[PDB]
Amino acid sequence: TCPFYKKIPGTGFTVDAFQYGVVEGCTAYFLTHFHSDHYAGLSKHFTFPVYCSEITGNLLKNKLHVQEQYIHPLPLDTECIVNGVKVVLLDANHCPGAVMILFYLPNGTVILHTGDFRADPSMERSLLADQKVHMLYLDTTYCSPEYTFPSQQEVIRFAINTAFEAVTLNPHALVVCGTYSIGKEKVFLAIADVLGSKVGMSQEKYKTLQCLNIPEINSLITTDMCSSLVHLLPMMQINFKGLQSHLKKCGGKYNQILAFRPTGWTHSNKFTRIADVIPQTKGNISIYGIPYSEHSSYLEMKRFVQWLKPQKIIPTVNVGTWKSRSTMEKYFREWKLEAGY
Ligand code: NI
Repeated sequence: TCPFYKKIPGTGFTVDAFQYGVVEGCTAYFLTHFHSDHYAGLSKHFTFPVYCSEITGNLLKNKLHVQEQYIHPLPLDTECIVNGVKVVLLDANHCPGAVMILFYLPNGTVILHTGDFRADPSMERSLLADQKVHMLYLDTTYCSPEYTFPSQQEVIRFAINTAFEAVTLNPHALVVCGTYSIGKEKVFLAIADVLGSKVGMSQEKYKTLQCLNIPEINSLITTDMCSSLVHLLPMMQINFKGLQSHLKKCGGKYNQILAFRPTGWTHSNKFTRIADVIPQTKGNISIYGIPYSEHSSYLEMKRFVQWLKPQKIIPTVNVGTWKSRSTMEKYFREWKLEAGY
């Protein structure tokens, strides 16, 4: 049964609620982004409207095979009328096609649903700057002060450096990057750009990327593995036995892999900076974990919420235990008392 934090009051609208069957009263099912926990349930057999971004739409049509009529894509940053309720989609700074949704209720209430987001100061000079927001449905993935991690631009620096070093030292080495969903495309796009290469990948991964409205994408990616010295592989596969396996397949064309596992937070964020990172090493295969996040750090979340001064906050992540819910409330209360709302 659909939880109350997936429903929007005073509408027939639900958000990321595709795994419960038909929801009684729901005229419209919104989808913030193409990540499987959020879309779990959709298929070709959906015959209710879906509102989402253009890019999420492309993924729906081509990867799930939903029928063009039931996909309502909306532009971003444009006031849009939807069953006689004004809504806006805003860029969520998460993965490609990910959005936050502003709902303007008939009664005068204004609700922001952040979907998954990495809060940023550019969101403070968006349309959000123009009016008061009463309710906030918030991505609380990292709502605890231990969760620090570097900027995306810092991490892309490290990466472009590591890879471009090794390749210039040994020009018969492979750069691999791990992946399992959309997100974090900048990791491999940046490395390939520095190496003068296209990124090579499976057919199913190429198919996914071809849905994302990336400019010049035909010049950046390929399904010809042999022609490419940045390869993408499944994240399950990024390990010694599975990389060995892969190093066989290339047929005596490379004598050393240099992988990257972009990850979220791990406990080695608590003691080690990004400039002082190391790989695990079993022979000629070297595996970096690098903490490229597409969610808000604690500080980023705190700043956004303290600027928004929402009258009420409804968490969407880690809501499954009483302990987590309780911890989160205490932080929300601190933030409110500090900031004077
Ligand atoms: Ni996500």
